[PDB]
Amino acid sequence: GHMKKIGYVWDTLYSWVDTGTNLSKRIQPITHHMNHPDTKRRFNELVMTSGQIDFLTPIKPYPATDADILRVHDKQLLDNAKNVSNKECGGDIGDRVTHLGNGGIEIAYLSAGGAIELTKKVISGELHTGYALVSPPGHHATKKDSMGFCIFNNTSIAAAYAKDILGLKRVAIVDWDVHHGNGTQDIWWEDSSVLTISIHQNKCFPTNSGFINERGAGNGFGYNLNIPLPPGSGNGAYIYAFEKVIVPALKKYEPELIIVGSGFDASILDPLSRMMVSSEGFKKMASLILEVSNEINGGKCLFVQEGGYSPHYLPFCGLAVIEALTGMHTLDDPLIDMVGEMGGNELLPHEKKVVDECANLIADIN
Amino acid sequence: KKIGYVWDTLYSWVDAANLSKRIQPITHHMNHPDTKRRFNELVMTSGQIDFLTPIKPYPATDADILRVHDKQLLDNAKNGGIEIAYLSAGGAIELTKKVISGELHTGYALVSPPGHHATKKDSMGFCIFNNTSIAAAYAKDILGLKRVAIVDWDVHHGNGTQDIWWEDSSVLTISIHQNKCFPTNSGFINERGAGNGFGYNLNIPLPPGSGNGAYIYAFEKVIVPALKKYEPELIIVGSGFDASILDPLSRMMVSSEGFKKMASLILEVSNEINGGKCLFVQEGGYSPHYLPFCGLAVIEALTGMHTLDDPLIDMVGEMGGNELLPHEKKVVDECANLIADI
Amino acid sequence: GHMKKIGYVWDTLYSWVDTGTNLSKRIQPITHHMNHPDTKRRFNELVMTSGQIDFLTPIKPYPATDADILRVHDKQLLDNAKNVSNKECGGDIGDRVTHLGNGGIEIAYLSAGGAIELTKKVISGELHTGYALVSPPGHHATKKDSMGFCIFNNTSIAAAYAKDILGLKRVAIVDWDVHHGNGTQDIWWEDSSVLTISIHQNKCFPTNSGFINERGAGNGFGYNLNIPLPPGSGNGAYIYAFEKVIVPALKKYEPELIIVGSGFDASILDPLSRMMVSSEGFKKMASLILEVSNEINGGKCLFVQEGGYSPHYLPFCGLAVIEALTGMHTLDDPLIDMVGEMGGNELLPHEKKVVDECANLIADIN
Amino acid sequence: KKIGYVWDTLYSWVDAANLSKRIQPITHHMNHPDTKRRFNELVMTSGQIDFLTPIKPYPATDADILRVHDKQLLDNAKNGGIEIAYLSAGGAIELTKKVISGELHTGYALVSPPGHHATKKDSMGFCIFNNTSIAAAYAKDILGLKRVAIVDWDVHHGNGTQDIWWEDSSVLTISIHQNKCFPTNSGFINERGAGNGFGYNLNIPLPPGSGNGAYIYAFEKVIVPALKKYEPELIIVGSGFDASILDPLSRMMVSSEGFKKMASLILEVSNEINGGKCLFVQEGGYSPHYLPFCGLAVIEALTGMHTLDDPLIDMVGEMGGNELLPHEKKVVDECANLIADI
Ligand SMILES: O=C(CCCCCCNC(=O)c1cnc(N(c2ccccc2)c2ccccc2Cl)nc1)NO
Ligand SMILES: O=C(CCCCCCNC(=O)c1cnc(N(c2ccccc2)c2ccccc2Cl)nc1)NO
Ligand SMILES: O=C(CCCCCCNC(=O)c1cnc(N(c2ccccc2)c2ccccc2Cl)nc1)NO
Ligand SMILES: O=C(CCCCCCNC(=O)c1cnc(N(c2ccccc2)c2ccccc2Cl)nc1)NO
Ligand SMILES: [K+]
Ligand SMILES: [K+]
Ligand SMILES: [K+]
Ligand SMILES: [K+]
Ligand SMILES: [K+]
Ligand SMILES: [K+]
Ligand SMILES: [K+]
Ligand SMILES: [K+]
Ligand SMILES: [Zn+2]
Ligand SMILES: [Zn+2]
Ligand SMILES: [Zn+2]
Ligand SMILES: [Zn+2]
Repeated sequence: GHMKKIGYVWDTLYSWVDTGTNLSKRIQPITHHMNHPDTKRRFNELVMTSGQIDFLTPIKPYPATDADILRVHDKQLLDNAKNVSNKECGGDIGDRVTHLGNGGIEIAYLSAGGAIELTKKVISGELHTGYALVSPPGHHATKKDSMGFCIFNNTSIAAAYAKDILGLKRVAIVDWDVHHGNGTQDIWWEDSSVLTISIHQNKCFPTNSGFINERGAGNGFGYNLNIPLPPGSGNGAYIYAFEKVIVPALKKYEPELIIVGSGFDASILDPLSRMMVSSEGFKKMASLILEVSNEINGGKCLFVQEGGYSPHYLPFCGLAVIEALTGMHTLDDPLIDMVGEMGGNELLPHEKKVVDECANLIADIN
Repeated sequence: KKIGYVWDTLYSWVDAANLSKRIQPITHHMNHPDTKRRFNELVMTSGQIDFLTPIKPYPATDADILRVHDKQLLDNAKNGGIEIAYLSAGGAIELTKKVISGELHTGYALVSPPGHHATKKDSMGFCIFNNTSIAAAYAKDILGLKRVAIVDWDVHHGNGTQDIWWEDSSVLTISIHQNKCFPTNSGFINERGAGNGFGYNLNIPLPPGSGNGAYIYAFEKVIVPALKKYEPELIIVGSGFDASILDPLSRMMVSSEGFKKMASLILEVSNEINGGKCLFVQEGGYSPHYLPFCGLAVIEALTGMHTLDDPLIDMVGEMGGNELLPHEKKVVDECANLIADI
Repeated sequence: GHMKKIGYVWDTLYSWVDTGTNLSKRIQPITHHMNHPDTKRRFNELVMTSGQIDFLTPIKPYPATDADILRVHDKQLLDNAKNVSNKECGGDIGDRVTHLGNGGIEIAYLSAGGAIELTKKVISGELHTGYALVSPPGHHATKKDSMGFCIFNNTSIAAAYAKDILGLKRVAIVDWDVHHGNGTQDIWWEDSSVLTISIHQNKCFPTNSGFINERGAGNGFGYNLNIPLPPGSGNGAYIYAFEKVIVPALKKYEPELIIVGSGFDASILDPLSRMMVSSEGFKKMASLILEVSNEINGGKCLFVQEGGYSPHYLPFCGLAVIEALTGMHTLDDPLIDMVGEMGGNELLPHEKKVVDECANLIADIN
Repeated sequence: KKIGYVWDTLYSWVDAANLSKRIQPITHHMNHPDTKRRFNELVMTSGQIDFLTPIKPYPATDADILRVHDKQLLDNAKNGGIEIAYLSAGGAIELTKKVISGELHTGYALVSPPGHHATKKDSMGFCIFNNTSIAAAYAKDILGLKRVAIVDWDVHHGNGTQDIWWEDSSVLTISIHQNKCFPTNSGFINERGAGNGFGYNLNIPLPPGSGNGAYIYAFEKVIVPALKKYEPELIIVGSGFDASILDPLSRMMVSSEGFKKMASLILEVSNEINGGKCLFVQEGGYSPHYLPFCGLAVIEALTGMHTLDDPLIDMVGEMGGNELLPHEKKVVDECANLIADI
């Protein structure tokens, strides 16, 4: 065709996750929980009211199959999710914060399936790139456990699909959610065929992983790369890490597909991090990935929603990425003049030191 | 025996979107009363209330407000939520009266709306009247005190308090805050007062990402020695909890144990230099999950009764902020050089 | 064409109304206001997740023009709405409960425009019928005043459009929101070219109108018909009123178009009425209108959202109407077995008496 | 002088969607604590608290619960919100103790969770333990009373209370409710007790749409003469406000003035026949806007202090329900024939 085609995966069901649920400890009940669907729903609704949807190609998600999940997760993980989802009131699963409503496994299948649908249509050439605004998120789900709001690891399920079904030999997952993608790291730990990169706040969540000396094992040694930035890092540190480490690592690896785990909890207003990224930072991060993807594999890249918890500001951070994909700047970030003066734009010595240490790991990528 | 606690149901009755900019309306606004209400409710369900002396607030008068604010500010406020603003400032006065008189040793005034951004001329940043400056002016003008210290550990800069006492050495104003957080263009170390007040305003603008390590170091290296140097007859703490590791309106990493130690250091120096005449007045804070435990930790520092554990203690202890970083210590040491002019 | 075409008008902006805002009276502030967008948004989202959207033809609304509004409202009403919408914080307008956010007049134009778009496509034959899930509502807006959450009178603006632009000579507006359509009654009070029918709880809102002896004036005498049912009426009274009064009145009048003002606040769970209609009642009401429309004007009818305040049950009441239009029963009402035993299904003597008095007014319709 | 008021912060700390049925999750559930919390807060900001005697609740014991409930119910409840259920029943006991002893004349226990649907065997309808039946059993077994009356004007049928005292004439159980509202299959006039209890359960199932007219007529024609006939030594009122004109869980039209008159009629007959020994225990109610004014109206009936107007008085006065309709009066007159067997 002769149309610029940027895919957008959304489904009302992604906003229907049951995020509902100690007195002895005098922990008073919360009604509006941290992972409430409002935050990501406001992002979807801004895509629509900003007019960006007029430049996007809506892509209907279809459920991932059990076989799609079993490519990267244990049968026990899947059996546990089916069991909890079948309970009359649903329940928690994996850890103390991850919850399934009754029947909620359907949304988890559809979230993974949305990442697969975007992957299929990008690899086929039907779409140049796109954004999958899926819920629930994925990157903390390991081979063995759901956790951290993540039932199934959507980006890893997409990468395995691209490998097994679409013939790809090298995939890179670049995770810029502010928390460590420990699930993705675990799944591909011993596998050089998926380069796994996580940039995150050092020791944020999980508090015990994401360190720079977690580099893979066996055939996978050197094919996991963690960038654990200090609290308070903003656009300066993030853009420097993308230009000094992530882009050069991708060029060295030559992935046939780049899957971005796109969270916005590194934003300056997110409660679940101390990072200071603005919408302008996220726009640049997205643009750097699109550019290096065009350079090394003909633009085969796509973005899949992970975390983010600011209902005020996440919609504008997500829109900035969308506008980087469409080339259409239709709406201004209304916080930019206040957030820009708050700090984070300048690269600090301690931030630069971490990134430069991470840069030394690129030599072991082949 | 006598720790005062100022609360009133009306403090929880406090009552910007733009469609052309596609800013979708928010139902639950940032300063919603739930967060401070959950603090009060934890004071009761924890049993801490059994060690506190409840203190009824009474409305501050127009003359109370006009000791520090211009008529134009008060007329703007009048031209019916002003009732709660009066009662908030009135609660700070009530606690101040009862500490100075000797009825109470110390106490906490969980008031709303907050105060430290209100300057002589303008209300701003959720603040109608400057509660702590109104209580200090009352202590000076009605109760006869010559020197008051206001120590503001809300994570934002106390620009209102700085402005009110800018040219006045009879109120030492100290603000520790995240550099450039709010307001974005104030709170720098070179803002030191003017005239007779030169040297009697002290800003500690810590970098984003600072935690217990930087905060405790700042208190032991700067704030406590500044207080010893100044010899205040009363210490009023502007106690916000928005430096907490979960607060959306800052990037700092203070834990409930950090706020406890911060309160302890103030009580300890007060006990040593002015008979323990100190009190704590609520400023900001926006984490419904975590602010109640930060506030309780300060209460427990006043009552000496540890009745409840912070459920996050193991979590945040592994997240960092507890080590003093070199960039943090350099800012603090710079500020410490300013004490020689007090 | 050879496709069954049932239109569905929705726009994200309809869920963006600012429903935000006394201490002396010790009236404690409410955070989640009565007219919060959640209720009607849950109806839109159930249209999507129930699969009903697959049988619907999405119709994009376009803004009504000032001229469309000025066909039925005073210039002062429109000037007031523009003034309030322009204020930095918006403000109340008309009465003490009707609120505009900053820029909120755009949603009011788009709500009226959605009713116009459905009217155009039904009259043209592009659609057989359809449902416009617009917000804000319309039926309390008079010639002179916005009120009762209603900025502009959407169904009257649509009827006037159909008359002035599309050539129609007779239109009927049938209003089954549980409150009296006093705005619609006022606009067409002296006009026999729009038959205005309101069925509502007697004395609910406005408390001082909706009575059976309000029948129009002048050329309009006998061309306004109020059915003020007693509190506690349910399916029995409503279906009887539709079969004994509303359907015969429409047959006598022979409208070229039937516009339904479709509220669901007569439902058994709505806080703003004491009525007991179930989803099955609303399904029958819709079906009776579709049937009489097919009999007398070739199916030229359409439904436009008015009120409703139960987030639990309004989605299932609205879906029941949607399913009556599509012919596709894809989802069960999960309350039907409990609501059905609660009363309201039986026609009571006092309910029948009111309806029969209303039936005597049909003789004056020509 | 002595009107008791039972409240505890924990009563406001009380902590169904199905995706295959496309029932979208609800965040703010029907029994959210805001509604009853707003009632408590209006008691304070209205100044009514200044005329009340605060009464601290204490936990009801297992033996308190087992006077009316089976072990299987209590074991199901145990197998940590049960703490609040204990404290709710305990608050009803505390008020009962203090009324019977003479320390207080009357009072209101604003407890949560509610109680009247809990039968001997099963918790249900938001009710864990039957608070009013636990207080009546305490009054009988511990305090020696021979006759108790429980008058339940929550809009739903008190099936739990009916079940507990079904075969017992020593507790006269009266429920006025919307016919077939909840549970949908109980509350009919032919449910009159069994055995020694035959004639000592009295249901008044009013039709949907009933308002002040039917409710006041029912109280003057049935409930008050039933109480005079029975001569209770204590009157316990199960006070719900879900018959209010704005409640989503009923179709009745009672206003705040209707609840005031209802409370007044009970206090008046109590003052005449058992020394005023009556008390009021919170049951249901779901209108955050209007329930606080309905509850305050009952408080004002106990204290005799009208400090605040109902902001809806003019609105609802024009909405009807105030006239007694023929279908309503026929139900009431039918129920009145049942008094001859008390
Ligand atoms: O974006 C992501 C997200 C990864 C997962 C991050 C985990 C987020 N934690 C929560 O939501 C959370 C965890 N505990 C709690 N309470 C809690 C904490 C400790 C013990 C018991 C409860 C809590 C609950 C109610 C009130 C107050 C509190 Cl303290 N409340 C919320 N990954 O990429
Ligand atoms: O603790 C303290 C606090 C002092 C005060 C700090 C300022 C707090 N700002 C807000 O609450 C605030 C400011 N704008 C906004 N929106 C906003 C931003 C830019 C333009 C227009 C509106 C906003 C509103 C609705 C939805 C989304 C957004 Cl973005 N929303 C919230 N001092 O000690
Ligand atoms: O569907 C429709 C809807 C027609 C319009 C129906 C009007 C609906 N009234 C409200 O929303 C409303 C009206 N007053 C009030 N408070 C109120 C009542 C009287 C005086 C002052 C305020 C109120 C506010 C907060 C807390 C408690 C209360 Cl009492 N609170 C809500 N038409 O078809
Ligand atoms: O005051 C009293 C009260 C006594 C108890 C009366 C019963 C109260 N029912 C509920 O709260 C209730 C019951 N089901 C439901 N959903 C429901 C209905 C049918 C099937 C499954 C769920 C529901 C849940 C979420 C969203 C939408 C819906 Cl429809 N949602 C709420 N007694 O004195
Ligand atoms: K790997
Ligand atoms: K990451
Ligand atoms: K000074
Ligand atoms: K400060
Ligand atoms: K007419
Ligand atoms: K109507
Ligand atoms: K009995
Ligand atoms: K009852
Ligand atoms: Zn994250
Ligand atoms: Zn602050
Ligand atoms: Zn209505
Ligand atoms: Zn009830």
